[PDB]
Amino acid sequence: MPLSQKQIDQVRTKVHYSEVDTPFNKYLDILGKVTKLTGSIINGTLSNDDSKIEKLTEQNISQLKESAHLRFLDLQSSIDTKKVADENWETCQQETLA
Amino acid sequence: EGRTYFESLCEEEQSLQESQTHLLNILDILSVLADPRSSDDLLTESLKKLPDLHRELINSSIRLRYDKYQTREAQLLEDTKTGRDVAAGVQNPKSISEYYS
Amino acid sequence: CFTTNLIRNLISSDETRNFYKSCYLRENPLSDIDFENLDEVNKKRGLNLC
Amino acid sequence: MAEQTLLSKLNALSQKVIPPASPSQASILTEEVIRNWPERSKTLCSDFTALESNDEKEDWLRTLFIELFDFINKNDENSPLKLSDVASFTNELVNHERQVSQASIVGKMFIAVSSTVPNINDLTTISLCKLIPSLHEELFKFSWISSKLLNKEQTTLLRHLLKKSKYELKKYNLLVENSVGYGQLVALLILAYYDPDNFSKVSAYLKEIYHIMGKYSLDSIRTLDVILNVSSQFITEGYK
Amino acid sequence: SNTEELIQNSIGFLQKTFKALPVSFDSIRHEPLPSSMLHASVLNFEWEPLEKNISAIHDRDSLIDIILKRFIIDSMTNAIEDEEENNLEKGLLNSCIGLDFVYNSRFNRSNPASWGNTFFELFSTIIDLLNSPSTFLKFWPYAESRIEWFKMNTSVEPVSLGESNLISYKQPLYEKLRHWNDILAKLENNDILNTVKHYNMKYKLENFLSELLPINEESNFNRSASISALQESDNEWNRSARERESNRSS
Repeated sequence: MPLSQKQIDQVRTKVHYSEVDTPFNKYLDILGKVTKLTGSIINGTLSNDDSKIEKLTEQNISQLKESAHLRFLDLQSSIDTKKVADENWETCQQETLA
Repeated sequence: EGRTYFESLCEEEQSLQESQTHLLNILDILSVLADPRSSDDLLTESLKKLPDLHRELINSSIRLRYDKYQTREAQLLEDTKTGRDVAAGVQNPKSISEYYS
Repeated sequence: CFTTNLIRNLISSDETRNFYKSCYLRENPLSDIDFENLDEVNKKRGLNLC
Repeated sequence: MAEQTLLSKLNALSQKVIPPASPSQASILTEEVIRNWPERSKTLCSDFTALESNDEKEDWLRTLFIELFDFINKNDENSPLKLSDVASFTNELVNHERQVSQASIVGKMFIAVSSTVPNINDLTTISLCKLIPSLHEELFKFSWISSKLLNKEQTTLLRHLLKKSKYELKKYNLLVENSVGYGQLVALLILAYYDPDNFSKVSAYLKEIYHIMGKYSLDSIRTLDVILNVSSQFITEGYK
Repeated sequence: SNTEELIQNSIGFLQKTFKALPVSFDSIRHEPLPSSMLHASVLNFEWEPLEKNISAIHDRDSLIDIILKRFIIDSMTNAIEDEEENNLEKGLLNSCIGLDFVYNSRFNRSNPASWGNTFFELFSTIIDLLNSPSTFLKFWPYAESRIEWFKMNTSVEPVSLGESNLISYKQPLYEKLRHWNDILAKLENNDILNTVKHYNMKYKLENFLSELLPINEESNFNRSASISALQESDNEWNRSARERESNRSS
């Protein structure tokens, strides 16, 4: 099989820009789930199937109501860590130069 | 122009909170449709609010994903900026060669 | 003495010479840096600089 | 529960909607009388140069890509091969939005809409995105349709570069990987056995060892091997 | 009740029970916290924010992970009630107390594997929030004595000696080893502004990952043998202009 110069540098740019964000992809799952379920009630197709999450329950929708409060507090607290950990790397870089 | 990392992340406290208030109102709606002791118009007027909020929710999930891709390109430029960008800034070059000798 | 002990071990033996094959063809198969063959006059001359 | 969910099926279709042609109309009015599609490519590219603010120019970029993706899931509208109609248009856009700015705003906005809209079939998207050659950089940096676009022989170079430059610890295990860093470790141990003062400055020789193998990234297993290997030649006099 | 005010009562509750605990910071780095020092209800999660409600129909041990992380970040900032020197050590003492509580109350979980991912998650919060290489070498004696807690991956009983249940492409060490290799490359790029405490931090952290992994792990013994190109015994600040024109002497 051939490997060309432009087909090698398409490998190396996939290597650089590969991140593993676990609290971010957990939050976009909840946004992806609710947009599926309410996208069917506008058409009308709601049935007792496993393709959607839940059908209609006062106990199971109340699970997603508290799973959306917990997954939001985790992404908000993981974005306050990246603010601090890049703030005091700048001052430590500057208090060595000064 | 360029965007600063401390404000590129400060916008995603606000862009995340403007998406959180859209998700909470929709789960408020589906709680009304689930309750057994409901009525004839409370199910009618609440479903009238539903395709309004469906359109803003999908419209805010592109901006949450677009602002994520901006920081990954921005903090791979910071990872090249570290080095000797700040080394050629000191105007005291005679004392820092007498100290090392 | 550290980097002369390697030139001896990598010219004479051919399992050590075959191990450094894989580490240069895996990181870039289209390789501008080339090592591919014997270099036999440089084998006898380079073993005299060891 | 099964009876009361039939009430919601009747209540959804009764009063709620007209199928939207008049409520939902972003930048295209109809398909046939407006059609003018080679010339309609320029009149949307006309005002898109003279846009200053980045919010209101990306409200337009967002609503330009949404109405296209709902339009492909319905079929047999006017022509079957409408996928090459849009893909010829967007290649003009990306070569123009790389001229006035230095970013990929039209490129990244294509990724965010192709990931989120919950009506699109995924097999239809990869057949479209393969044809455009100017967005292959943005597919390899970002969301995951470049895995199915990747060659099978080219996949064994992903499985080697992922666990070499992201998971492999950057340490040096042999005496040739650092001839400079291991050359100062041996000469510091030769020196420590020729001191008359060797019990008062024990902790002055450890703090010079930890600064040598932190500066040059030496191994912690091979280093304890070199300490036990040099200190066995001097075991007759210095063993305390 | 609101879910947010359930969290706010819990953080103020943990500040009460951890202040009265009579232990120092110089005694907590070497000797572990004894499991018989806290009350019997705290290790079983019967708390005063968690009795007055009945609305905890959801997960319990996925809710504890957010209380224990919000308690740590709110303990590393606030220092402005007393003098600052005693206020720095009260931040790190509330860290090491809350990190021994995850290990002791591991049978009272709903899952004996749901503590191996909580212990690596809170330990990576401490390393980011910690602000200096001088404070790193003050805290790191905690993370060298308690090194046999890291190897027992999702098992309540300890590994014997030399055995470690840690492989480099699985759920504890899959997103942490990618993250701790960025700090170790961040600290390698500035080759001009490195003090002697930056070189001691690079040694104590790289030595920690070598003991965690087995001696035969494919990402442990530098399998693809790459000779270094950065072996530089050179100072740019000792060098002026690199002259090459007066070739007179020997």
